[PDB]
Amino acid sequence: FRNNYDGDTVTFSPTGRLFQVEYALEAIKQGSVTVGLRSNTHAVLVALKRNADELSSYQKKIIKCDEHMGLSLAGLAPDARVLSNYLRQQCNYSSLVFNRKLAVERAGHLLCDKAQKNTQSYGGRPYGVGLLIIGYDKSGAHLLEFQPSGNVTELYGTAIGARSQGAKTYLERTLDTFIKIDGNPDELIKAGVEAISQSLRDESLTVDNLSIAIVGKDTPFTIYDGEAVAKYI
Amino acid sequence: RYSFSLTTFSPSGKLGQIDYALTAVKQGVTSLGIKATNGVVIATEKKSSSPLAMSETLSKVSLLTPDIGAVYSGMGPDYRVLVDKSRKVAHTSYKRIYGEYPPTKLLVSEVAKIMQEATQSGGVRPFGVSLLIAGHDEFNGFSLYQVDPSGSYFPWKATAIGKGSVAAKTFLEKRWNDELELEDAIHIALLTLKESVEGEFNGDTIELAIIGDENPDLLGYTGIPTDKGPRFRKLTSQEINDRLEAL
Amino acid sequence: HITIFSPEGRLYQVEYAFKATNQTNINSLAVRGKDCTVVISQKKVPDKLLDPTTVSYIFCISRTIGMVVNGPIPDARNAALRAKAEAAEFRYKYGYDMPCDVLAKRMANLSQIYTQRAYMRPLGVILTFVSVDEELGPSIYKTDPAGYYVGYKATATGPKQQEITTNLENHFKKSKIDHINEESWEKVVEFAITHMIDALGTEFSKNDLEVGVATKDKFFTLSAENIEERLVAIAEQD
Amino acid sequence: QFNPYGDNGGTILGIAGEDFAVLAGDTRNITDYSINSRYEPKVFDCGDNIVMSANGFAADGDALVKRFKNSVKWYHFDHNDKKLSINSAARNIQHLLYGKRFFPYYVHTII
Amino acid sequence: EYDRGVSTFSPEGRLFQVEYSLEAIKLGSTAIGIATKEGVVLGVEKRATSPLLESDSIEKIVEIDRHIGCAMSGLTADARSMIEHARTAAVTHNLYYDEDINVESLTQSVCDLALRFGEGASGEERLMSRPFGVALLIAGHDADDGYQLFHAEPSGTFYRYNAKAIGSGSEGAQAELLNEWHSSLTLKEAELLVLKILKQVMEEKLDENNAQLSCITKQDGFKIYDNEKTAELIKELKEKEAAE
Amino acid sequence: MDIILGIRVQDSVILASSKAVTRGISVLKDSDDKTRQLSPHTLMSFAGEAGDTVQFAEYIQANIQLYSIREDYELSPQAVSSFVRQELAKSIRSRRPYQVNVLIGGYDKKKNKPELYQIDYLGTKVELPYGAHGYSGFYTFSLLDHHYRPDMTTEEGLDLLKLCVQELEKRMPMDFKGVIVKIVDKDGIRQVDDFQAQ
Amino acid sequence: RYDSRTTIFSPEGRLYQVEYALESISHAGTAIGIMASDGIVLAAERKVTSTLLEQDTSTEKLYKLNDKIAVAVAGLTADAEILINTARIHAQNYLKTYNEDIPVEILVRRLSDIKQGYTQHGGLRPFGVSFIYAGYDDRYGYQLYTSNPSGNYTGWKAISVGANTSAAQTLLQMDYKDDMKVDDAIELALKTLSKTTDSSALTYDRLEFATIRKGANDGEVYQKIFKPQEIKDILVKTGIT
Amino acid sequence: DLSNSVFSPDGRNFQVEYAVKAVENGTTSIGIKCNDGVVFAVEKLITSKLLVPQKNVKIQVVDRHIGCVYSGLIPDGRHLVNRGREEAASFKKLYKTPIPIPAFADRLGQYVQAHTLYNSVRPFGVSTIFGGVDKNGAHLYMLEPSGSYWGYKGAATGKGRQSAKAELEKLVDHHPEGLSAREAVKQAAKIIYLAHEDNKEKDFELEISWCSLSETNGLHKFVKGDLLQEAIDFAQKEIN
Amino acid sequence: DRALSIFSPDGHIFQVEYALEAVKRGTCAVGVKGKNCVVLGCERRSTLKLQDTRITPSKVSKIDSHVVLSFSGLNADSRILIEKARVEAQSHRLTLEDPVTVEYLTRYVAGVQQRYTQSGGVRPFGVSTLIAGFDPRDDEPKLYQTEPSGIYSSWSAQTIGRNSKTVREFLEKNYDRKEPPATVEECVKLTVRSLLEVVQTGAKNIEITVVKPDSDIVALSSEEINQYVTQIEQEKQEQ
Ligand SMILES: [Mg+2]
Ligand SMILES: [Mg+2]
Repeated sequence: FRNNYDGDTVTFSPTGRLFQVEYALEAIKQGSVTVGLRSNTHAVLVALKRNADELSSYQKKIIKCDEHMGLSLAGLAPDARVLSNYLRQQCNYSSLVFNRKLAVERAGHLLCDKAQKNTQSYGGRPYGVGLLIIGYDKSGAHLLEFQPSGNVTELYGTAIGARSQGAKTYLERTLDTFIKIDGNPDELIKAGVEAISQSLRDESLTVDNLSIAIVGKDTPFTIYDGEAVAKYI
Repeated sequence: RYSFSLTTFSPSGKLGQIDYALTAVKQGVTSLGIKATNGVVIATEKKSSSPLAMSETLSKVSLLTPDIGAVYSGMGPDYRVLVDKSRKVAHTSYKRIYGEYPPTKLLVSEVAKIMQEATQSGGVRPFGVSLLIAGHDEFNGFSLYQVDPSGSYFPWKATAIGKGSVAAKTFLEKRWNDELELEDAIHIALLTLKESVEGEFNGDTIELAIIGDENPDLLGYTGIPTDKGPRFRKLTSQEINDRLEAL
Repeated sequence: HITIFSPEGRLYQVEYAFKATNQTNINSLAVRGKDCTVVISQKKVPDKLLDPTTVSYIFCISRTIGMVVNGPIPDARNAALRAKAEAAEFRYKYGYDMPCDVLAKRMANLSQIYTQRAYMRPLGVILTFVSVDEELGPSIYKTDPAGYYVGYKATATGPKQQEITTNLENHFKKSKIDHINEESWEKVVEFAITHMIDALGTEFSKNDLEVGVATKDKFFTLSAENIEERLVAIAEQD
Repeated sequence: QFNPYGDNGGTILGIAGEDFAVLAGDTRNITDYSINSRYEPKVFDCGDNIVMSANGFAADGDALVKRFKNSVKWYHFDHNDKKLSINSAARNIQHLLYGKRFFPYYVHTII
Repeated sequence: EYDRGVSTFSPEGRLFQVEYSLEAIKLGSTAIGIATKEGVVLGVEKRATSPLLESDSIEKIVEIDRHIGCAMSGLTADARSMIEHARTAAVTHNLYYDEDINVESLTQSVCDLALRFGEGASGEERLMSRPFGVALLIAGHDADDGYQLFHAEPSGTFYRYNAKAIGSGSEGAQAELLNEWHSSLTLKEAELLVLKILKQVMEEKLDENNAQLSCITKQDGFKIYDNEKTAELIKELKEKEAAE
Repeated sequence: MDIILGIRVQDSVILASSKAVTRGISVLKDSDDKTRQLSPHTLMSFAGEAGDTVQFAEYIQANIQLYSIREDYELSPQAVSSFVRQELAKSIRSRRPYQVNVLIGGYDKKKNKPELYQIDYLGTKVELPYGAHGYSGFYTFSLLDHHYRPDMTTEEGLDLLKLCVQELEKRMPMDFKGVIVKIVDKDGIRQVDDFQAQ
Repeated sequence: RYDSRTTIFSPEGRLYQVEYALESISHAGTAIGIMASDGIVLAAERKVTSTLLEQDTSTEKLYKLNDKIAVAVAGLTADAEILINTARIHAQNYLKTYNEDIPVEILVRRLSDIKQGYTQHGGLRPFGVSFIYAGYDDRYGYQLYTSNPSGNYTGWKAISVGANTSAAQTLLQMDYKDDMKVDDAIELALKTLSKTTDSSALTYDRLEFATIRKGANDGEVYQKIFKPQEIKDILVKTGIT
Repeated sequence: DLSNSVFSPDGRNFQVEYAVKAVENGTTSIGIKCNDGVVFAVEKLITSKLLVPQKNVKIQVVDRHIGCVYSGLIPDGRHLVNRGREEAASFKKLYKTPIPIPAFADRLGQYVQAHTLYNSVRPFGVSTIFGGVDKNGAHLYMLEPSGSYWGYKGAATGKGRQSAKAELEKLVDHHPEGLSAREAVKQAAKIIYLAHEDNKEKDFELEISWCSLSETNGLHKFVKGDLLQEAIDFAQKEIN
Repeated sequence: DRALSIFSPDGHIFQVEYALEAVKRGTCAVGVKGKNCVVLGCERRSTLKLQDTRITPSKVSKIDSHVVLSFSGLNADSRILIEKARVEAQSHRLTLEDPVTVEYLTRYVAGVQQRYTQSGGVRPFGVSTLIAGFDPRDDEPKLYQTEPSGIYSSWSAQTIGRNSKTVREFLEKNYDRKEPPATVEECVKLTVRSLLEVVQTGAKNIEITVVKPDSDIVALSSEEINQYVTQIEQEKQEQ
């Protein structure tokens, strides 16, 4: 009937849990779906732009941070923009000062240590949004899974969002294949596209619903909007 | 329970916490003081936790200025630190501006000004101590003063605060006239203090001092006319018990 | 509950604070020599995986002042530090090394301030400072979390306070002086261990204990080995 | 005392052709009566089909360009890679430059 | 009712305080926006307490720049704030780049303003406790995406629209609009359109006093239709109904 | 420096103040009033540093008018000049002093008598029968010491002053372009605009 | 919305927090001030009694605020002293600036404005004092002003505050001729004051007084806080043993 | 019992217990002080086949001579490391000589300390193991949420601490003279495997690091490569 | 859900609402304009009258030579606003020469009333207000009302305070929207009778202050106001 241990981000449950942070992950599960998958020549983000009404635009979920880096998001736009924004600076600091392009492992570090603060101090609340990051440094391709709980994990591919399961599995299986798709972009994508269409229920994806992003060995981070993705349907 | 706990007005007008502070007062040790035409006396019981503590290292009647000393009843610690700042304010806000030391009245008020701060402000509990400050100064003569945690203060002829006040205040009330010399008082003090004890009544177990007269000895220097000596006199364990003779 | 007066002016957080000091579970006793001072504390090492070097409830604050604390190790290391630096800052700002009795004042002062202004929860530890200053010699002053200190001719902190106490008290009504008659520390040390063993209905090996000695300006912690040899000393003579 | 400024020679040039534009400027670099490098570029592309160059005191110069090339980048981030009309760039520079009014950039710059 | 305190998360991961603020905008009088490849229209229901208030006093539609207009809905005090930040955000940009700000880029700034409120701050100071009790109908024209229309929501998010309506009878119109709107709508068409859905889901007899109407074009910029134009336009409206 | 005069008479005060404005070489305006009425019966002429001058005056003016509607009661010449001096006193030890000298003429209604206060930029005040800041005194002070009488009519004063002027013209190097004259009395302020045709 | 906090507003636009304090007054000694066409009177009855308390080389009810202005307290002792202090300061800044005596109206106002200040912000409670201001300035002559903790001030012909000031109040409404020379007032003072007492009878010791007066022989204003003696005496003059 | 600052009727801070409670709940970490230098190991838990191996490192170096690992709340751990990183590097700039492990702990203990003093902050949710060398030998300690830490001959926390505990117990007696630098690693390799048998249905990846004047050369190096493999196999045989 | 800096389910800030409940508790004010004037009427809570007539306060307050205002609600508050307004009135004139626009003024005032409804740890001004005057070098009468929340509004004639609802009604069917009261004399005549509803006899409870252009201003005397009560009761009896 009752539960007092869920007041602020600051209080521990008798067992050692933070319900507030647990809830933020729930709003993460509420937002639209999105996918990421890597190999050795490129990285790909594919997302399902969801619109409000029928007379309105679809709210985008991809963002660039440098020629070589980006991410997708599942959740609250505001929260996301902030995080991605902070991220943008971090790369710039490196480039100007040291003139070196920011390594992804490290990019996750900072986004951990950042979102971390909100779990330890009173007053605030935690970030309501998850992100799949992609990039191409000197250790080739990389892909990250980030949670508001400050946990960033390095993967081979994944999905987040509502009904994110079906893709996570499609991926889990078709792995052995795509990790080997090097030199071919359109292939990684079609692959990614299939992994996602493997999660729809309302209906199929159109030119307006779809959005893709890529980055690689000679492919600075670029995004494909609407009629430009036309082919991949 | 009520609208007590916190710094805000109870339905009538009674300010909350303050009264519970004046509780740690009433519960505290018994202490008194008498203003007496050519001297003033302040004293308090020295109820020892245990005989393993050499209580000889903790003043209850303490020196504020070579003309003013004071005493308490309530939360030991509050008095210890309250004093030190109190001494400073008597400097920074007076002696360093004027060259000399401050009259009773003002130093008290200055202490009260501090007693005040602790109230008008959330995030800070007031002091659990009432002070009996006794002193003198060339223009107002001898003075007696009480200071509650509520900041406020009054000018007395003599009085007590603590466990045995209801009683003592009555005993004192009987034994007072306006011509009494100091030794009369000193004597009279003990006899009030008499009842108010549960433990012993020897020297080392009674803390008392008084404001009397210049001690040209105590200075350490000689050659300056106007600089003659402190009036504050903390009677030591010896001088006391001897006065136990004439009861 | 919280830090502001009860209905009988006794704000319990300060009271509660006390049980926790005790709660650690160790017994600390202290007595004066004639040209030295000493403190006894137990050294119960449970976990067979630790290292007795790293254990202790007594630390070297100054060149001549030591400190023992019956209380929880985290909170102690704190008090340890601040105090350790107050003296450091003192000698600098004033020309002469800070005495026992004084440190204990800013120390109690400090714990009072906290308590009244609410800038943090009080530390749940009782600090027992020792040394010998050339103004009052063998000095011993103690401080509690309710911000308050005083003097002891010889004291004790622990789950079993009054026992260790009463003994000394009785030994004092007879020896009649306010300290321990004797020239050598080794000898005094012997004396205390003695008065403690007798006081616990318990015996200690050469590691089950912890003791310190304050000399003529050269405070040092008693180590594992030298410690045993006093048990040798006080075995036959008993 | 310390003299925070210096001159590294150089000469640049800009002509506005009918439907083109040139920004030329030599590659020498100097100090007193000495040489520093036979080859050292002072003219740059900053993207968005816009060339820049700042001659006078190298350090203040290249810092401005750097500080600018970044301010271009950031313009795209906040306005969806909208191209910077040259006219715009200049109004922007004015500010950058004026930022350090009471400790200027010891340079004549051209775009 | 536990779970209603600003930065608090519902166990389904939701923020009601926010959601209620939306419920504020409801109480506002109705506002409607229509985007046509010809120009953009902004029309609002006025609703006046007494006949002694001077209609023009209600600034439900306001100019943000020669190229950008706006209509608000809900809390009037809060409006004035957003309107002022916006007005400033615009000019500032022009001072820095000698050009005009992209409608959305502007809109962005405004939403950037909204969600910038803390509760003691877990890092960033945000002096302003709760969210805004108002939404916006930003409607302008930059030369990159031509005519544009936007919806400003207190949540710090927004959407682009062809036609949208906020205020009291939100759905009453949104439904209507949902099936009245089509690209090749001319401007004259659009006016008589807004003017119809208002009257319908409006409250009283429609007339220039209870309805302010405006529009903005590449040509002249944001212009707030005086009472004449509006008055007659009512006629071209209430006349065609008679027939069909 | 410029010209600032003032003379207290019977039941009024008179303020003279040159009209020209100079920028190193050329002379811009030459019909410039260095005046600023503080309240219905108080008035202040001034001369000083180019910017410092006109700013300070208005600022002082502001405060007064404020006080005067807030209270609804008018402030006395005496007290006014006290405050001005206050402000300059601080000004002088400020990170940047307003370099400005002034004359303050007013009619104290309670005493039903006219008061005149001279005050330099250092914050130096004094009630006087007449005065002049800067070099202006040297050339005139004598004639005033000579002919001045406390009882003089308003007209008597003008003549005197008029004479002081004729002198300033005759022996002063600078061309001050004439003077604007003004009178403060139980009736308030009016301008002797006629001093062009006179 | 009930009691607590000053920043709270009850469903009917009431600030309870205030209304309590604004009433807390009904606990202090009865203070009275009266106007006459030649002088102002401040009368006050002491409280906190016992038999071991001095009051001669002190007071705590009648405080001299300016050589031309005086006030009668009735609230929290601790509070009063704070305002009394800053009230004195400000009065002096007026002097130091305009080199003139500060007008009563003005002074009262500024104080009422601080009391009001504490009436609207979180983290502080309103002052629980009430003052009878009495003074003179050549702008509007003699003036009797009053103010509560609500931060409102008032011009009065003759007023009272504190205890039984409803009873005491009405007694005044009877006898009061606008011109009523001072002595009739000083007299009236006691008449009004006696009638409203829990003491067996009115004893000098437990009583405080002062008056303000000015003229042609003084040319300026003189005020007197009455010393222990003068009182013990005028009391007899009004026929009291 | 609900706020961080407060005390219980008989002196107890509950928030810290729960802190502890969460420390246990997480993965298991260990460390061992040997001949000269130390050896650490943790338990990365492969939850899926989509995790790049040899990747998400849970162990971190400090300066260039201090190994370090923990378990409980991962971001809390990371955070704490940073502070430790400043303190170190600041000290270093100041005294020149690389920071003494003995004091280091306190610097951290003192920081973990604070988060038990105010209510506005949250207790540190991790137990931390670490060590390194210097002039007077190698050391190894273990810091808890309470801020209380000490020196151990080897440490352990997270899920199954007893497994490794009784396991660490043995070593003491048979090698009461410090275990071989080399054998230390391979032994640690085993002690982990044994303690993992809770997440048994779920595979995992073991990570190891160490310090030694002889092996690492005063430094802290990541046990990866060849020695790394055999150290596993070594464990794999005894794994029966 | 009342301790506002938070929202009701239906999106209310009940505190801000309640505050208005105090303006009703207070006295009453009413303003009217013509094509040359703007009159401000108010009542007088003549309740405990044993106080000097002379210096004790009166609702209407001049903010600048050409502008004035009135209120209803907490006197305690009101004063502080008036002061801060008067100050801004000059700060403008100083930094801009040009004297203030009545619209601007109000916006400033409303900005303050508005400031006291955002930061937690402050409470709203229990004061609603009428502000009237004529812009610099302008002959168009301006009337505005501001209230506690922060909203400002221009009215042809409006009323606030207790029983405003009533007189409002009255006004509604008297004030001709098409043409405003021409002459000043009668513009007053109007306002006066509009207050006679709540007054309860006696020009001893009715304050009138009149404002014309070119910074003219002028409060009314008792008999003047009486000669109206007179010339109105007369036509009432004539009906
Ligand atoms: Mg452009
Ligand atoms: Mg706390």
